[PDB]
Amino acid sequence: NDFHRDTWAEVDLDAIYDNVENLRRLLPDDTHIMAVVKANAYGHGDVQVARTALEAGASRLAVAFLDEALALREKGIEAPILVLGASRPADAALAAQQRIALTVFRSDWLEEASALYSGPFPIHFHLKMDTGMGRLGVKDEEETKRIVALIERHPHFVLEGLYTHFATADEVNTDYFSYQYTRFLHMLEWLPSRPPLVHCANSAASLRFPDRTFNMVRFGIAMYGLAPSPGIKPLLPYPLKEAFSLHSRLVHVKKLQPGEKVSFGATYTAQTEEWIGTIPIGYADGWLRRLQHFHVLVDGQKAPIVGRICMDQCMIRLPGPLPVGTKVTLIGRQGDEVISIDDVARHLETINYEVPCTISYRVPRIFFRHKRIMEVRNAI
Amino acid sequence: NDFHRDTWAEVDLDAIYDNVENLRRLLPDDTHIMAVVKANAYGHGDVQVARTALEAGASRLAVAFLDEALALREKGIEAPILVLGASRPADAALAAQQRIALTVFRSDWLEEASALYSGPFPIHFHLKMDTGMGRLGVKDEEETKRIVALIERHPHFVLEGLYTHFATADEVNTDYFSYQYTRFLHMLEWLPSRPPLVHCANSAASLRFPDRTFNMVRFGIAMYGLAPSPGIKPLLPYPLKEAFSLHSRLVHVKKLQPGEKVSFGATYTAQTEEWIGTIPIGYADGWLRRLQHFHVLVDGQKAPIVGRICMDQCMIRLPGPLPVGTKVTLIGRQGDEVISIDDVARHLETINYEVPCTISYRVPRIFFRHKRIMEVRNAIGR
Ligand SMILES: Cc1ncc(COP(=O)(O)O)c(CNc2conc2O)c1O
Ligand SMILES: Cc1ncc(COP(=O)(O)O)c(CNc2conc2O)c1O
Repeated sequence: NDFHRDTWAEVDLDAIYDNVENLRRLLPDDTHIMAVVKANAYGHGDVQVARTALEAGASRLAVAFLDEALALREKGIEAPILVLGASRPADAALAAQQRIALTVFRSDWLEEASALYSGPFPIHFHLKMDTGMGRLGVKDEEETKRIVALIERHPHFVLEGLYTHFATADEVNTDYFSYQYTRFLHMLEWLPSRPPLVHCANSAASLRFPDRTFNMVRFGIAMYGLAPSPGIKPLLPYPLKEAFSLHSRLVHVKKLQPGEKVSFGATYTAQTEEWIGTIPIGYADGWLRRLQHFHVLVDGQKAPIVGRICMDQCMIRLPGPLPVGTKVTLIGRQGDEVISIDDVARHLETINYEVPCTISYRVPRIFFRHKRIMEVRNAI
Repeated sequence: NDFHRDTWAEVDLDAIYDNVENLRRLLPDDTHIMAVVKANAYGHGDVQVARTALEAGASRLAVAFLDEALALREKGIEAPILVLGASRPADAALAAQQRIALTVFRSDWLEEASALYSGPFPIHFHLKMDTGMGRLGVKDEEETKRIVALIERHPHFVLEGLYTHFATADEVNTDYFSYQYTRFLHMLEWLPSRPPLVHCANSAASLRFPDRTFNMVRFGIAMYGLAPSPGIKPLLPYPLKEAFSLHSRLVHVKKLQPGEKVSFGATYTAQTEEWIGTIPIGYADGWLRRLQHFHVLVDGQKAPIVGRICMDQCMIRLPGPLPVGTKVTLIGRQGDEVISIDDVARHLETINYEVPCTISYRVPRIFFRHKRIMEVRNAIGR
């Protein structure tokens, strides 16, 4: 995959491999690892992250919705996949034909599905229980039993597992968390039989209490080397390795005279003669306008962004007359300077999770494995 | 093309067509229209909008960088395409064989290109002049004349046009706009001869001053039916037709008891008995966390978002019990209620341009033409 604009993201698969390996070491032998690769693996590349996680010790994969599971299958991934979110009862046959497990939490879903499907492939279901997140999941014992009854009755429906999700596993105070964990145990008792796969921990929960992860953990944010939250960082059992970095190059360089304005709205005025560099990245690439007033790295030095950020372009104040082609790092390291995704999330007034997901389809991803470029992916 | 999540965007190509067709009649008959379709047509679908615009009167297309132009050609587009942004002189040949025009703003670029290219396909260039935007473009007479001469010299280089871009055309006050217009006229005199295509007008400039557009306009934002700025809405010569809308469906419905928490951080807590719906759209789809105090349309009414927006979903307070599958409109109209891209932009404290561009690859685009679904585009579909 080649691309023709000097803007790209770099995904170090070694960082992903290591984050997964360290979790494997930490976790009891009986706890499996399910790599969470939804949203194109949090913007890092679904297949690339998936195959690497499987190498490091993960045996299963998780995605947000059916299409994401189908995209993995089409790309050659044959490992087990679980859709964490909702799906259509009408798509049960497709999921089954494609060996994709589905999350379920309503009895009417199963009834609708039973009327529309009768074989020949079995469908593996993971019952979602709401223990406090208030997102998806069954909440009454009567419903739980009805759902189980419908699955056991259908000759092609299988209850592979059951789970819940924690809403505050990344907060120092563990009051609500403990509440959710306790409620989960009580609800499990509603099941006539304990499914082979019981899981509940995400990155925060698994890393903090690896001994209360039952038989499978759903490793997400930490696999990409990003902390679940600022407050949990000083609690992480091992150093996370950031895998995502973002770069570009100066495509234009010019010296402005005092009084000259830059970008839309002419919001910036050069107070003194200075050199301005233009880079080929804008908000259509996920470098949102809110990043105005932020600093990028060039020649190992911080260079503030000047004026408003454009759809495809960006202007910065250079320390001096630098040549076109000079490497600009928006996320990553240059010399003794470093910009993390947390720094970017901070300025964007959001959390690390959102940043890589927002770097759009337009930005090619270059993959590094064993310190060598292994593959390049340009969505267009 | 199919998709398997109840979340999608609809692009009304009839609206696209009408916005461009109206511009066709507003402008002088000899003025060409270049449809700007960079960023996958501002998130509406590059080839679908490009093809539609050409039917409506547009004769040329514009993109941000080379990859977007090659994409259009791969998709069957044959009309002229100009790359507005920078490019690698090493890629000159490829662009030439693909009949893609390139923007140029410095002589050393031509030096490098000339050293690596010697035919057979001609490369058409559009010289960029910076008239106050401070992005790209030459700024002195010397450099200008040098670019022209280097183009003249090379047997396969051709100066097709010259242009500039306005930084404040969508502002009521026209002081800076006037300065830029006047500077552009001054800079045009630096050229030994006028290239066939002189241009400067974007949506705002073209719509407000159609008789000040030279021989070609670059129609962007208004083609999608979006006002260049809320400020000039009353100055619009003709009503724009909003092309983009975003929808979803409830995938779960439940009645919470007072005291129960919702979403990450246990941020929200129900005070009394209420109904909560869950929809399959989150920030990985472009529905940013920043929208947590915003709302959506359901059952023909405004339904506030509750708690924090997750990566793939969010919760909303329902007016009461509703069936799973009930349609939810994030951007569009339901009965006598409506949420526009401008509404989303205002809440997010950003401009309308950014909103559709942010609705990610993950969201399928359903295309309508002549009031019927024409095609579906699912970026991750089989
Ligand atoms: C059901 C489920 N399990 C595990 C994970 C992994 O969580 P982690 O990246 O903190 O390790 C997620 C993603 N959780 C989400 C984070 O933001 N929105 C989400 O849905 C999830 O939805
Ligand atoms: C050179 C050029 N011409 C024409 C247009 C169309 O502008 P319009 O959508 O206001 O009609 C743009 C896009 N203008 C941009 C808007 O944000 N960043 C941009 O580069 C552009 O960059």
